[PDB]
Amino acid sequence: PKAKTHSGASKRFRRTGTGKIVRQKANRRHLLEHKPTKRTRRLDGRTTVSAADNSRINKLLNG
Amino acid sequence: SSSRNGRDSAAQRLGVKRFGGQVVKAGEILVRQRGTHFHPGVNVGRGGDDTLFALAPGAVEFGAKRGRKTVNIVPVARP
Amino acid sequence: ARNEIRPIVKLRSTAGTGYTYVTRKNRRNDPDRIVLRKYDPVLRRHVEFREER
RNA sequence: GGCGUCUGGGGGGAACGCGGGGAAGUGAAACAUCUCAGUACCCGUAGGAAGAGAAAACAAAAUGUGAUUCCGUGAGUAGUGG
RNA sequence: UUUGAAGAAUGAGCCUGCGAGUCAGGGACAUGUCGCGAGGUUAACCCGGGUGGGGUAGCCGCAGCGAAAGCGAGUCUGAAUAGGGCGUAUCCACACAAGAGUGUGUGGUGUAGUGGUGUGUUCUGGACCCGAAGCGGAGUGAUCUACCCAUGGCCAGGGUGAAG
RNA sequence: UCAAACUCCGUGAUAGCUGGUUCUCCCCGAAAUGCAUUUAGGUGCAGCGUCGCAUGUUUCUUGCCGGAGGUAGAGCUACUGG
RNA sequence: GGGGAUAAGCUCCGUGCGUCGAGAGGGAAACAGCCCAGAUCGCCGGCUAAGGCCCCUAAGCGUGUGCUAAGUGGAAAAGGAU
RNA sequence: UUGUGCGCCGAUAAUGUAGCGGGGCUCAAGCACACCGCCGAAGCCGCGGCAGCCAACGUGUUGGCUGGGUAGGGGAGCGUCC
RNA sequence: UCAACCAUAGACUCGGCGAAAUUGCACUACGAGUAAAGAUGCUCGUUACGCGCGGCAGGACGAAAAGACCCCGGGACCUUCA
RNA sequence: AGUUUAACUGGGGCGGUUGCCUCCUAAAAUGUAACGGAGGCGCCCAAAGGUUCCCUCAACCUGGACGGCAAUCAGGUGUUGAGUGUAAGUGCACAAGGGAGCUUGACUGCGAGACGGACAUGUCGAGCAGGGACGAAAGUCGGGACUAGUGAUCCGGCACCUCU
Repeated sequence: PKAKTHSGASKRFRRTGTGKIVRQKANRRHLLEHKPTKRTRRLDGRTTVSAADNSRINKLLNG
Repeated sequence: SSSRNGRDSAAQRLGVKRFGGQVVKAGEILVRQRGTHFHPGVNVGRGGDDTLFALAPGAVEFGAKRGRKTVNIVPVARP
Repeated sequence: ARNEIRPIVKLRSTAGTGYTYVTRKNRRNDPDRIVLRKYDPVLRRHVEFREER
């Protein structure tokens, strides 16, 4: 049979044009009462995945 | 029958990071430090945590200004 | 941490004709709640908020 | 209810089917929700095949399709999910 | 197998024969090879004594950014051409700006993917081989032993001497 | 054979566990450390290995110049304490 | 360098220090980690290291000048002694 | 009375000498300082054969460097059956 | 104390039938020592003619049973205001 | 009836502990363990934040009504031995210590280049724009002298949006 995909890795990982892998960043949802805005501001956007986990993430996304 | 000690605090990686002579870009971090062990001089700025950084590119010179070790930046020669 | 009635209490700071809740955590054994306050809202500019919880 | 007469049924079968019941070890590096599986097994009835089947259906303003079933794709996608 | 075994750590009496990384699948990724080449290839199926011909439904590429509307070599955020993020195969040649690390506008050179197959790892399946204790479903078992029921039989011989 | 029999079936149950895993040569060639861990005998990533492509000496060694350190040592009417 | 009794073939850290692990051969009486030295195969060829030259054991009961009288050599303290 | 180099006593466990590896050694074969030679390894060299990386050249020759190896990665092959 | 004697079934000898668990090997000494820290197998020395029979039971870390005490992992069954 | 009931540990148990900050060990960069040695935190803050300006303490000597070892005062010596919101260190007299006036930057939209780096986390950040504070201006202000003061993801909740 086919190779089934990983839900989480599909919902928390996408791919751009040139094959990069992309994620979002952490400590953004709650407890913002005391987090300064610069700390709240480098956590926005997306970020390219590390090197070390690229392979693992390929194997999760594809099959 | 207990040793109530045992704790400790993980490091903070303090100290000099760009010594004498080197080439540094702008906004680069020369030293991380708690107090002003090293003070700013010329073309150098201070942080919040008493970190230092560069405001103008160039190269380092750890000199003193009235008994206090400073850090400076000098103009590189344009090619 | 929790939600106890802590000395450092209260929150919410709403705006007049400016809907951009700015937040701050403060005590409540002191008297005041009808003066001071200011900040920049959306589309608008430096104007005055309430501490309205 | 009793008596007489006439016709049926009764059980066996290797798998295949339809309706009903219906687990657990396993995986989750524990585990109860979940999964294994509505599988194994059990029941009642069949047939040479069965069941479903003629729209109280799809669709999207395209002037469209026109009973059902089984195969390929859509798709390991939209989604669902401690 | 161990840091370390000639080891007084395990295993083997000897011979002979048998005995453990396998298969599926247009599955995934990487890489060799072959056909085609900005195109590539068919599935079910039909016709075929055979391994062959057909079959455009589909899939992968050829433009992306953005949560989305949406826009488009630009787009998103934002009041902003003001910076940044992602993208615009890559290089090459000339310019203008700075050397806060190079950028921006032109010109040309022009983009290579896909389908078979082989190898390696891998996903789902018993998934390199052997090994439990023990969980569940349906049945077999009281001729042994535990207890009860129905019905029969057995307890030599000698002493003590209750009630009446 | 009983702190819950036996048999067939599920079932080739599962084991972070023990054992075992068969012909040859050529080249290179380790580790036993770090963070995390229901975790410490296991595993994930980094570390060290090789194969292929790319970048070409950027690695390493010696000499010379520039730089911060508060260790050995020594010192204390140069501070804190004896 | 810590813990320990400044004991352990103890335990825990450092180290462009080493070797063993994965590394044979020679010496150490025998002896994974010590010293030397890093094995492509052959030769009834030569020179050397560590170590050693009375016999066992191939090589010097070698040369020169002094000490040792204890079998020291070929275990050992506080302390004692013409 | 000082400092030295060798020495003495303190010295003391249970299968059998048994704290030179043994015989034995002071007519040193023991300690020290200098000197001379030598033996000694799979090290280096010497004569030959194979192999891998690179380089030079010519239609595969030569040369330099290299060749311990477990976990493991890669490469090239014998053999069995149909 | 304090053990002695006698008889039968065995045990020993002869004739016949004729197994067993166990087993890497083998023409399988002792000592002091070294070593994964208790050596038939190593070193250095001492002793010993080859092959058998009855007998003892110190060792071969003897045979048997993939420890039953401990620890880890998984189960089971039992309890309780989990 | 189905199942859970932790780990470390100089065997296990009993005890104690698990995260974060500071110091020594820690061996003159960074880093480095032990059931090694000493402490602390799970906060507070109309001001104890921002800005402009001004001043220097502690201690000792003396005088001095209650007043003494010390209270407030005056006069000298006093380079810094006090104090710094809270543990310790590094720093602070050039003051970051003490005091007074305005005051909300305890903002919004971003962010070159860098540190540290298994990974996710984490730390600073000049400079640009709107709109402001203070100040005569230069210029400083994106919380506190610095490092601790808190908890990923999922699932829900409140306000606003010209998204569906």
